[PDB]
Amino acid sequence: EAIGVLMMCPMSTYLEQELDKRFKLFRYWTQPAQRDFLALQAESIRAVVGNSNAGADAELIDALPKLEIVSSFSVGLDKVDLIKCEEKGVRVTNTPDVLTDDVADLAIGLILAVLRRICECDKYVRRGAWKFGDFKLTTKFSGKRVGIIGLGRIGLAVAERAEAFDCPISYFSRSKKPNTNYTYYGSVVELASNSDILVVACPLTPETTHIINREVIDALGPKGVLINIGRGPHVDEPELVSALVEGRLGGAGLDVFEREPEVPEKLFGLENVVLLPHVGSGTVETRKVMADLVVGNLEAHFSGKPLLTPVV
Amino acid sequence: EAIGVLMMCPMSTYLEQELDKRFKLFRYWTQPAQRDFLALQAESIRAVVGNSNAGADAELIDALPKLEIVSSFSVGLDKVDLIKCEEKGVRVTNTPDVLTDDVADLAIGLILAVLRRICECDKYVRRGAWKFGDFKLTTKFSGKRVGIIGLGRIGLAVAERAEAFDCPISYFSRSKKPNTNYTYYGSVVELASNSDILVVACPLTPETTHIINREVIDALGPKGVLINIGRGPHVDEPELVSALVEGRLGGAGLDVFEREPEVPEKLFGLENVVLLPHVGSGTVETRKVMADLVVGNLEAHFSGKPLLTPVV
Repeated sequence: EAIGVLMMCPMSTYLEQELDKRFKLFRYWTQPAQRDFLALQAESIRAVVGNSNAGADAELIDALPKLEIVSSFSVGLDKVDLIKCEEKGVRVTNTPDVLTDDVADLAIGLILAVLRRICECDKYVRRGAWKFGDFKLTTKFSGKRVGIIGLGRIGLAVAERAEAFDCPISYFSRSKKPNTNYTYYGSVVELASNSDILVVACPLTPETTHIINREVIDALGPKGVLINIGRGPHVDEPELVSALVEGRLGGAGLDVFEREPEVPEKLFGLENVVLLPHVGSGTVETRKVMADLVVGNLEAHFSGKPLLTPVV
Repeated sequence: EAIGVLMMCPMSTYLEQELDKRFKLFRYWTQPAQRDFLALQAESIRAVVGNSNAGADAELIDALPKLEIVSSFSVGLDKVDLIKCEEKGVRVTNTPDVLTDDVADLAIGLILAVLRRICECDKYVRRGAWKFGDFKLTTKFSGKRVGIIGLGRIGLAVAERAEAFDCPISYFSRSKKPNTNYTYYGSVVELASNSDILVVACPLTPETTHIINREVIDALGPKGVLINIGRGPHVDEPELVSALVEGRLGGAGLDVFEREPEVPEKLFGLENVVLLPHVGSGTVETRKVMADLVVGNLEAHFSGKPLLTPVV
């Protein structure tokens, strides 16, 4: 008797293939009458596969009375109601550690792309402009002060890369890390005031929602650069756009947006931003590992074996 | 009696200003009849200021019988005839060490921009394409094999950054460096065969001209990426373009071109290249240091003090 798995959104061709080979795969996003569909399949669905864009909230869990496990194709779990899962005996797994390096790599790539205007330079060459003069001078990365919001796995990986560019490292966390030689700040504003580059690298929770607000942006200031590889709602996005347009923030390298895949179009005209479509973990190598980990958690669950990467 | 200084090309607004304040500045590139001009000023010019695009060859030195010093706004000196300067008692200075970090930073920025398709991603977002689907999966940098051609100051700086991304490092040099823990190869082809990313980081000499030839490119192969932060003539450029067009090379991040600022237009259509207008040292901070070093060498020379950064 084949096991019903509801995949919430089209997150990975490979994963879809691997789930379809093993389970009774339902693709939620293809159903034209989704609530009708959940009623029809209430007794058949035993697992949900989510990602950072679509998870499992209380209403979905309530709608899936035979739900046993939510396996997320993500390290973050802001789209899963953990409290509710625990309350219902539903297991939750994620994909820890396996995307750390790619996300940290992208932070450094964004830094260089903004400070050295790599994307602008490449556009300049392809329109033939180099034949009429050199590109403007840009900004040195090595030696600049890098502030990091969050010093968990991804924040540490960013720090360790930036140290190789001779960047002094500072960070904010709820509590100081005793383990580290970096400079601890007890305030995001004070951190920002003392950073040339500010990197958002923490999970999204109520508490960290809009952790980059207007006051933080203005403290980072006209010669500072914001790097967001976290989540869009970490930033008060309309205030970020205003600050960029008005010269109050020096630049921004953004992988994530508050209402992605919508990106404020005013940003498209700005040479001091780099805008990416949430590609932090988006490599062939890392997505394969993540997909295999989702499958491996589901196979362990339905075979009575300990889970690989449980959270709840 | 003001001292004649011939500046060969328009390399730096700041430097031009600083030379104009101190010396009798001649701007060679503004003269409509240059050979007439050199005749007119043969007795007045005591210094030449060059860069990587225009230096001082034998004919110019012969044309400047009162020449005492050639101060280059560059670390490289391929555009200066050192042999001839030595023969004539002409001093030569350059700008060592001060651009190492920016050039090495740009190599890493090019690597990330190519492998993670940062420029392509940014173009994709700005044309609105994210509303219709996600960007393709790209290639992880961390852990990939980085081969470096040259292990002098810039090559070492590239290596040390790449090690922070967990990249195994290999290099080619005329002789093995006993100092290092990296993997030495005695052949550029063998290096290329064992690299995911191949970085050109050596001076340009006859011997290193076209050190990246078709055989090297094919050994790097369809999944390899070439990074050139050296000089354009390090590569057999028509063979590089063919290899990219035909799928025989995986990608390329290029700061320098054989006939810059001409860039083969066939490259403009390729998504697997990143093309920059020779911006390796092109930051406000580093160019100021370089300019001040040129001025400081000239002031030392004409005041009878030891030079700052002599080569000859």
